[PDB]
Amino acid sequence: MVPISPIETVPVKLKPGMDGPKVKQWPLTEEKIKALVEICTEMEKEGKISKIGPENPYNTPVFAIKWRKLVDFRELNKRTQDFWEVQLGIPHPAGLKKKKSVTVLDVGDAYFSVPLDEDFRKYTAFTIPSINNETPGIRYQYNVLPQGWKGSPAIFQSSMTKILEPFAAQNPDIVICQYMDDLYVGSDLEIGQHRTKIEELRQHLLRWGLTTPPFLWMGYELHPDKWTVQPIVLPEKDSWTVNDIQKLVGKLNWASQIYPGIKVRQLSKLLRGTKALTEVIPLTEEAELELAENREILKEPVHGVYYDPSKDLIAEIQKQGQGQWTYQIYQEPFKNLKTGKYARMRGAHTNDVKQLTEAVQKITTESIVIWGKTPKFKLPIQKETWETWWTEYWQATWIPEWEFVNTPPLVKLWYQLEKEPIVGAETFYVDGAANRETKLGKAGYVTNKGRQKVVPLTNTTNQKTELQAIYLALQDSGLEVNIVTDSQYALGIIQAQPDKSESELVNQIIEQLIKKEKVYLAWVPAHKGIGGNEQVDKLV
Amino acid sequence: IETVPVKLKPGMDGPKVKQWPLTEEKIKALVEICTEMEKEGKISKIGPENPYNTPVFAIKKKDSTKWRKLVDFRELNKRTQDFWIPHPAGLKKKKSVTVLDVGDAYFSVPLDEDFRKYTAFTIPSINNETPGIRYQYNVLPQGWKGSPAIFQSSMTKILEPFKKQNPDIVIYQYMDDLYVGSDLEIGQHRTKIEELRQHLLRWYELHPDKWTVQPIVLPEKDSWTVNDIQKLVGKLNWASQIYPGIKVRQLSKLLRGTKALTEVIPLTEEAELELAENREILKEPVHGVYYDPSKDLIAEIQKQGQGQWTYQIYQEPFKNLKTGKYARMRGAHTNDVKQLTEAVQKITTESIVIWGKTPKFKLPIQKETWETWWTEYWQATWIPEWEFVNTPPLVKLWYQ
Ligand SMILES: Cc1cc(/C=C/C#N)cc(C)c1Nc1nc(Nc2ccc(C#N)cc2)nc(OCCCN2CCOCC2)n1
Repeated sequence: MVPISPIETVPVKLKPGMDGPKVKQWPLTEEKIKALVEICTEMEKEGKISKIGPENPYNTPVFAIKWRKLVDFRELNKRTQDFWEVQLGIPHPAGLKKKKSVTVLDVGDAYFSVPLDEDFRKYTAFTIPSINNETPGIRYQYNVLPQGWKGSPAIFQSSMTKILEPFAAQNPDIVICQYMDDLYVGSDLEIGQHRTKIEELRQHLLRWGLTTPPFLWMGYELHPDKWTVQPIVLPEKDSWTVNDIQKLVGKLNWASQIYPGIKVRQLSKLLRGTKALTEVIPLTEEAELELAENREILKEPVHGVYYDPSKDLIAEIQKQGQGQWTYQIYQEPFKNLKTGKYARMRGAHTNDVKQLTEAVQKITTESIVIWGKTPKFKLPIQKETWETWWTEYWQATWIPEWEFVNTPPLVKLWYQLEKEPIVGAETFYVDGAANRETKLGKAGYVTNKGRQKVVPLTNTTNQKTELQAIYLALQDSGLEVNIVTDSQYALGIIQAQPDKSESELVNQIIEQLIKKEKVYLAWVPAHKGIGGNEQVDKLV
Repeated sequence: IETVPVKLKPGMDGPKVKQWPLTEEKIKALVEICTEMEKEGKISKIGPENPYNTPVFAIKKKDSTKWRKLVDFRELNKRTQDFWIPHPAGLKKKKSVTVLDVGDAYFSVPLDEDFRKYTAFTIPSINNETPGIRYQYNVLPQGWKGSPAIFQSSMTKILEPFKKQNPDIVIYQYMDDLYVGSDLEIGQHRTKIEELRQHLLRWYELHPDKWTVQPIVLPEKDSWTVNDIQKLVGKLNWASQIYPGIKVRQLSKLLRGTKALTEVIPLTEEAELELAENREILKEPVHGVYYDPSKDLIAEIQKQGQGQWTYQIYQEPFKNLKTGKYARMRGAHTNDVKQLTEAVQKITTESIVIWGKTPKFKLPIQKETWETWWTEYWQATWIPEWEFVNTPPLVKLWYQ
């Protein structure tokens, strides 16, 4: 007998202050019991488990579903410690490299052949209820990694990696993976030299006592030359439940990584502050067209390629509209590695530049995760536009190496506040006050040319009138205009430079600013008796 | 030669912090480095029985093309008992202060076996392929708050001759950094440091005297516009939140009526007196400004553009312990974030020299933007805390 190398056990402990499990043994039918006895007999024959005595006060329930043995460690896992992640997060196909051949091997012969730490086997004690409860049920414990235990997958894949590690660094012309009962190896070598190295692998696993396309993997389809997603099934129904929306949304986002032009806003707008599983929710005309467009997008299949490190990596972003963006990543024209989208963050005000920046930062993060590098960017924004923006932007902001692509709609700046007060431009001192309890108030302005206006307002607030007065100052003024205000709120909004807003009031201000040529916007502290800035006209 | 007993704080488990993604070159540099560090017994591969993790990346320092291994021990540090040097208040008063990397010396001291599980970190793989190479520290880990406190004993024994040889040179230790101050001349200073480098082998140059606490100033013009005075009053009103008897009524009186912004308003004698009285007040320091080492130091940075940046350090609003201004050009004219990062380093370094601890920053930058790039320009061995401010502060134009 060729000596099998003993796999060093990983020491396992329970959580501090917690005793082992001690649950009641579930009453079984004589049929189920007769089945488990044979299984646990041949399992004990295979060296998996072993018989124990009354010295083990720990009990773990056991079921039988039809044939197949089921052990419920639901309480031991609540008492077992934590392990390292290993490896919460699957590889993305777009990062893998094209391989000329991929071989499949069985690891169901090897799973159960991974020993368990000795001083922990006493927590895996389970009882097999004898017939009619007329005997102390057969007591047994595990000697290997149980299926369903908290720490089994972590120790399994850990010990597995430790084994393959030498036969991998010595064969750079080979690639391995673990999913899930099987093991997958690939190489670009000759079909002869490949089949050879597979035998070198089987003999390497044989040492530790292991003699054992297209592929469906984690929702993907993996072909030797390309990849895609397993066909997305969108449930068609006149009645749309809340749970069916999240199913629809989730499957759409999944598809958006390779299917370009996927939109998901109108369906996500209908999940705001609602926690239910049953409600036939209607849809707008913007949502019906959206879903009809997605069905038109998913009508023809598209494939992503693999990554070749020898070539540049490029990301291209286009503005879809309504706070939605889409990106495609590639190395050669029209041959995407992957695609994706970005939805604007839930805010009140925003602009295109800030959104484009966010998308880039997302892509950048996503890129480094997959290929371990930052891609070159093709952006729908003129260099000048970016040049003006970041130099003047009150915040710190940055975009990696990039070049402009002339694919409309182009991201631009719609207005720019002056740095210095404008000479020859009329000066509009504005204020806006509102009575807190009666919800009544006024808003208006006075100018250096005698021009005045106060407009009476019902159902409004201070923050709303101070905006309003600026809207009036913008409205009734020349292409150039200075505006003094005392509203740290109103200034704070415009010094954030939005091109779209929730508040229609702000949007109208924005529209006004756009039509202007030069706008200077000064600020003063209120109630300090600053002349021009009149509170006595609006407070009334 | 013997591990000092180290434990965590009451009711706190070890650090379980997610490793963020690293680029290909940084992964290689960490692989190369750790491969050797393993051989030297500094680190040892761990199994899956170790759940904890502390983030780890790699940087490049000045005049060095070799990568350094940076471990963000921020979460592990705040989960250590500490409490094992009263800050040398003479360091901020020396003509020249030199910063040395005494991190290599920590690796000659073994770590308490029971604690090594908390110094777990992970070299990540590209595209989640192979599981991340894991390590734990056997020696004293660089960046750990407990590293200098433990080595504080050994370090005092090392620098015993040099200090008593010249008790005019001040020496301080914070994290992996050793700070050396001297009122000597630079040419003799560098050699005195060169002497201290060979003295350490057998076992960046600041100028704190070229810095004070920046005052608040008002313009001196001969003719004032409405807009000039409106700004002036705005600043004075804000300055009133700090200084006591700041009056603005006589200057506001000039603004009465509704003149054009660019129209020149002549100063009155009543107002000229008021402005003059306001200056005198601003000349005096801030009243009752002390430093309580129990509280947090807060840093606020304002982007002024054209490479200029302003900052303030304080603990209570309108009670600055220090205010400064930067404008350096370290080949970063095209990059705002690199400038911000170099500025954060600078401020933190200065903060270490004065108080012996880093401050908590409030950065004028989107979280998402900062978090993606800051490691790409970081060259310090320590790492402060930071928030993100999203509302454009009006105070920007009051500090310029
Ligand atoms: C073999 C394998 C099978 C499956 C599932 C099958 C089922 N069922 C899943 C994975 C994840 C892998 N693993 C793998 N596969 C490839 N290529 C590849 C080509 C064609 C096909 C097909 N058809 C499938 C895969 N490439 C790599 O990595 C190469 C880059 C390595 N470096 C290391 C250093 O850092 C940089 C990256 N790993």
